[PDB]
Amino acid sequence: RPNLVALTRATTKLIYSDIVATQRTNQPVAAFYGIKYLNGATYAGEAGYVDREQITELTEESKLTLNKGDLFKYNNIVYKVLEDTPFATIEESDLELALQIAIVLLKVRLFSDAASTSKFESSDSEIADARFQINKWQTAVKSRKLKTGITVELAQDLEANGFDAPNFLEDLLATEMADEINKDILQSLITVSKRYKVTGITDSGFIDLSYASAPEAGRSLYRMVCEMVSHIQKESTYTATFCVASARAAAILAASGWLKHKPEDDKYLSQNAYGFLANGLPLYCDTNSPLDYVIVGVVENIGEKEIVGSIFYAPYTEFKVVVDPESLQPSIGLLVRYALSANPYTVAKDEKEARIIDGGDMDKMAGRSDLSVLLGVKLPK
Amino acid sequence: LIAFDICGVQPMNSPTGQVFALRAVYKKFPALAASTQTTVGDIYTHFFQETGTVYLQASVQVTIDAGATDAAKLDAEIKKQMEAGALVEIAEGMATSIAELQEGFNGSTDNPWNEMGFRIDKQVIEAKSRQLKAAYSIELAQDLRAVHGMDADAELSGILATEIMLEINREVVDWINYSAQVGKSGMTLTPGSKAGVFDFQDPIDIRGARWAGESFKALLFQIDKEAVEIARQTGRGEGNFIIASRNVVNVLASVDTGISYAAQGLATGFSTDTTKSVFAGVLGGKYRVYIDQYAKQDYFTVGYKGPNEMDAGIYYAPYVALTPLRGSDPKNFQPVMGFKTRYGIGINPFAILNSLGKNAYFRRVYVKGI
Amino acid sequence: FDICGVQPMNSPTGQVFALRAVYKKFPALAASTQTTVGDIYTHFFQETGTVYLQASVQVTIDAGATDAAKLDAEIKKQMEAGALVEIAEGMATSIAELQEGFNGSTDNPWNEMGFRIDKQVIEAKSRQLKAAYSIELAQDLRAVHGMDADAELSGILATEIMLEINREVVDWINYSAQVGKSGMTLTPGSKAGVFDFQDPIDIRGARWAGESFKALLFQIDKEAVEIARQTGRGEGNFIIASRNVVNVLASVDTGISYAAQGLATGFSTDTTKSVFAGVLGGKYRVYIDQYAKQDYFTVGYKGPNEMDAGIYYAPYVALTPLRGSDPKNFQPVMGFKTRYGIGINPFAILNSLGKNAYFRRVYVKGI
Amino acid sequence: FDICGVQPMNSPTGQVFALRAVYKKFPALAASTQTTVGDIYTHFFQETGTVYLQASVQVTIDAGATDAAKLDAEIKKQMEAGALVEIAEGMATSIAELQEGFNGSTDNPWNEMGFRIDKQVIEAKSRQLKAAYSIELAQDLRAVHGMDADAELSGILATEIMLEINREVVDWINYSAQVGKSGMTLTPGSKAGVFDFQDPIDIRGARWAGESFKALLFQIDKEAVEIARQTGRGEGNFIIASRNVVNVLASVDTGISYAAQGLATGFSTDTTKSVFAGVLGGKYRVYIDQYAKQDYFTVGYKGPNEMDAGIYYAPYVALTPLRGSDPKNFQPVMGFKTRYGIGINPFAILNSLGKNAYFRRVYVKGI
Repeated sequence: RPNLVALTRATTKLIYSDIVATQRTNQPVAAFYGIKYLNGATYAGEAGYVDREQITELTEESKLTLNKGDLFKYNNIVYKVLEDTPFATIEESDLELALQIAIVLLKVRLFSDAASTSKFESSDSEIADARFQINKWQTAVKSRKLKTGITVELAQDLEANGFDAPNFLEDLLATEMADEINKDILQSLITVSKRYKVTGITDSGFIDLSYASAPEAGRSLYRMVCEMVSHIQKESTYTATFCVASARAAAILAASGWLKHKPEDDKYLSQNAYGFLANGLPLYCDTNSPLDYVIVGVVENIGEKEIVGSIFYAPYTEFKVVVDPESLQPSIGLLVRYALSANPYTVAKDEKEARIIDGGDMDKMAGRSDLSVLLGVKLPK
Repeated sequence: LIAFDICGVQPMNSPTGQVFALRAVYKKFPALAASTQTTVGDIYTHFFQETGTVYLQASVQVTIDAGATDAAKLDAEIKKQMEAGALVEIAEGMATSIAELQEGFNGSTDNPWNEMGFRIDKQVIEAKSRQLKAAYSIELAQDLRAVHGMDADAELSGILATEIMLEINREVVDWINYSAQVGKSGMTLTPGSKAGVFDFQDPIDIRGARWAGESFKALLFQIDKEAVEIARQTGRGEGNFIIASRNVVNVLASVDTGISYAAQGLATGFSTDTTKSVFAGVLGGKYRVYIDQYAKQDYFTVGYKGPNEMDAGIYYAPYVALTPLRGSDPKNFQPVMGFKTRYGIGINPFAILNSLGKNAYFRRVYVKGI
Repeated sequence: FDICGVQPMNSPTGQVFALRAVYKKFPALAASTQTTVGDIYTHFFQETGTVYLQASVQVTIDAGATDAAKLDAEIKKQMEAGALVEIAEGMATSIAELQEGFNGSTDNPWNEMGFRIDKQVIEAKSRQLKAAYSIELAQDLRAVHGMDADAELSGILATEIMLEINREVVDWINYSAQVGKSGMTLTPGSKAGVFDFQDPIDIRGARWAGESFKALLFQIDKEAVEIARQTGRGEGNFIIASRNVVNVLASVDTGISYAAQGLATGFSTDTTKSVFAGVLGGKYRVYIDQYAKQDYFTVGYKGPNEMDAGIYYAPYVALTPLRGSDPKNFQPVMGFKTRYGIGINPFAILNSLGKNAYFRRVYVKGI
Repeated sequence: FDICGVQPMNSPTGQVFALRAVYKKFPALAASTQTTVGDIYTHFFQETGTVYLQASVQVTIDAGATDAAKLDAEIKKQMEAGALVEIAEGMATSIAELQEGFNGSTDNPWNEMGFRIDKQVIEAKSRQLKAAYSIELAQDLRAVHGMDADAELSGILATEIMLEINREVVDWINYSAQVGKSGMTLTPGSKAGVFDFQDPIDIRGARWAGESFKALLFQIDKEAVEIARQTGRGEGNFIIASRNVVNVLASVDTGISYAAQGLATGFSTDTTKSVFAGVLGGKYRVYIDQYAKQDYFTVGYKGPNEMDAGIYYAPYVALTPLRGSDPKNFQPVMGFKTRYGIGINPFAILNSLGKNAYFRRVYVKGI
């Protein structure tokens, strides 16, 4: 449908198509695909895991029974012991930190299980299992529709404006549609994004830059946002690729030197971006939601496929415009439909659960992205 | 695929609008008594204390007990003479014989220029309309194309056209069954029957049948009786067709099966084209039979149709058919499509006031026990 | 499967379409009233209740029939006398027409083309089978008789997986089918859902198996009608039944249900035991449920339109072969997989059981 | 011969192949339960056991029926009403399918195909006959009738060895055949393995030959069904039966067996009774067991592939003449020798007696 395709081209250009992953459908439902792993380091092979089980959990009472040449693992990372009694000289009570110290002081050594070809082939050793699984799910294509191209005396007005009006009105209608769609995307993204939480929520409470807290510069938020990106790096094999925030949350609040107003409009920045941050990421802005929040997360691809995302979008065409003369009024109806969903496997142990849930059911997917986080922000209204 | 081969058509080129129909214009026996010396061939009437009266023709020249002064005694003697075959009972046959004799005897040239018993007249009918709404959606129209390469509206149209034609054919049947007289009654009633209903489990209706086969044939025979009554009242002819419920049609179809097409070509080719808009076949080589796909209960109507379009008892005179309508509903922009016709109906006058339960061209019977 | 809407789903999920349907005040018959020929009058009998009687005769109904019991007697006498006849719902048709004719008006009385027409998303449900054979067997099948060995196994195997699929389709038909010989299809003395050849009611008084077997086919026609009625699509077009039932039904209507008699004649030149045998009554294509659990038949409807089947089978990925080898014993691996998916006219699996008007299932006893 | 596989020898031992096959708590119905259409409940009646009942009608089963006797009465009433319908395994399947589909999975459910296919080694077992005739016979057959003496004896001799071999194969079939009219093919009032024409149950109420004989065919079809089920390959294709049984069957279906009318017409011109009588019901190629011991029939299956017989005849040598003279009385020697041996689907010779799924043998009484 070339006329709808032309409207598609002229309408999807108006939404934040890159803050979600984009896939497409041709079905009444969209088959979506995505990638997930539940714990990141070294090999994921059975041989690896078994050797790890067979050496030690590095408990506090056992860390000193280790000597030169021994292996140990902690938090699934295998380390070799350099010289005797590693940690003998480390008073640190938090074993994880003691380990970090031991690595630096060369008491232990990050250990690689890489080996000769012969070792592997001779023993008929096991092999790395997959880190990530590839999931598939489907959701219904959902829609919205408008009766907004009002005509009658309006036709007369449009005739007066007849030099532009035919196309102008369809483009305008498409624009308001795009606006609600963009907002719909944001609602889903907002919902799925995990609540960023550190020590009882972002330093033991949601960041608060209110008058009674820290009406500073907005620096403390910029710092927190940058940390949100760190969180993404910690939990997933990706760096943040986008950020969206309200004006009061960051689009304006961080404009104290840690936000750039699109100095350049064509390099590493979409046409729909409000700007970008000093810590990168094209920056988007919602402007609608009562939340006044910040979202940090990642969209990523393998070749042409946007397989990674918290939310996936899959439009379905064969942007329909219909002209109907109710009585005296040949108004223009506009219909747009698409699938939009979160990866349901983030709320499932396996397919038996995935098969009874819906990635489009945002009452379940709420807070379960893992490819995005949200910062609640209290502000100096 | 419109039925209507069982009606006059006489199509309109204007509503109001008219059709023609060949509307039909439409004994003092000596008593038998004690001491009566009958004479062979003579006909005597006798009122019995029980079960009314009889008309008996003498086969024997016998005196009926001159001592039978007691009506009870007289009835007994007459009964004995009847048992003897001396006196034989016929009812209308006797009335006719004496009436014809009386006319012959007192016949006169005079001026007995009677009329051919057909008035022949016409009715004015409006091109009464019927119409359907496709009531479909954009989303299916789009998905149908997108998913299977289907033509959407074109297919909806095919359904719609079929449905309006079926609904029209249905209406025709409702009119037939509105106006039809109820059969298995009167001249076609079995004394032990249930008044207008044929019950396949009832020994009377099934004529002493054994198992379903013979019970099914008994219905066939009730149909022939209905066909006769139609001829008797119409003055035009024996029922020529049957409209009946699927249950009835299957029953008839099971008997002398060559009468109907099982549509074995349809079954063989795995539902090539069900064509569920036509007549099944011809029962007994006499009645073209059609399935009422919307039968309300379970029934059969026998009807007459002469070769002349003016001899149906019911008329359909199409002026407009399948006019496609297209549109949309602006309240939500869903597409709109539909079909409209204008055809009108006619009914032999029989004087819809003079139609309900009065139409001599059709006899309807309710069926139980299938 | 050849009675299903194929709607082949070139992608799983995936859906099929179905043409799902959208889904007496006669003044009085009473003492002293006078009926008029052709009209209809309402009456409630003290026993048997409401009837509707139509006049053949213009007559005063006993003006002295004060007592309802007396009136009931008079009304019955008028029926006995041929003055009155009885029709029930058929009179409803007449009142509706009387009212509609009388009040007909152009207005906006558009009727709907009373079909919902809808779509149902389905998964391409999979199925898989292994060849499970040794190399030595394959070597000998070729070496000894010139057989194509594993290719022959592939043929058998592929046939077998397809048979299992067809089995599944039938099992779901018998799940979704409504219980037949019920409601509209009952004889008052019948046993509801089961046709028992030893029961004189079910066999309608049949004398010996010949007549009884015909009686079974008659119940089948009754089922075909109920399907026709509820779906609004017409008489059932096919029958699926157990080996016992098929043999019984194939005893009537000559060899119309085919045993592929030419194969028998030629000493099993084939057996072709995978498809519909033929056409019972000249009306219903009949297939054999080769896995029937008890003894039964199901009557169903199939239109020419793939959306008018009531059941859908959409063979995405059919008979795709697998190949491999297992070095532990260095034996061959061969097998087949499919991803077909199924579905029905929604009629709202939970909304399928005992609900689908396109099919009616009856249990058979006494064979 | 034409009802078995052949797979000829090239040497004894020697082998054949065979297509050997590999080989849920419906909720209780109780007082007050509102059944819902399509749903199925379990109900054990105090008398005559449990059935599952499917609802056709949504209905509450007498909440006051706390007395199991009362509950049975209400349930029976609802069944009479057509509200509830009894089915046994059709139901067990329906629930099993629901449970597996609904709570099913993906995983890797590779089943093996139902067929294993296997092989056997067979020696070319020998058989032979001698004419055992004298010179004086030969001299006079020529001198008196102009006959070719031993030439005729040879024709007889060859015929007898042929018949004897076919007889042996049949004996092995009857040996290995399972006994029919058993298990899955029993009439509840039946006599276990024997069809008795004088028994109204077996003959389905039949009177005289017409109906009684058709009733035997009815049992034959049931036997064909059991074969189909157990072999996994399809209904029986042929019948071996005694002369009495064959004549009984021949009397029905009009043209199934040939009377060889030309033979009778011409006064026994050429009997040729070494072939199949014809095809029973158009379904089973039928042949007379000329050596039947009691009175009986065996129904058997044969596919187009020689390995799909259940029994295999593998000729190596046939009609090798034997010739000579015996000096003790100097009488001529004539004879024939053959070598073949047979195979039998393994079914696991001791694994054949009464175990062969391709055949069902029934003893017949009352003819």
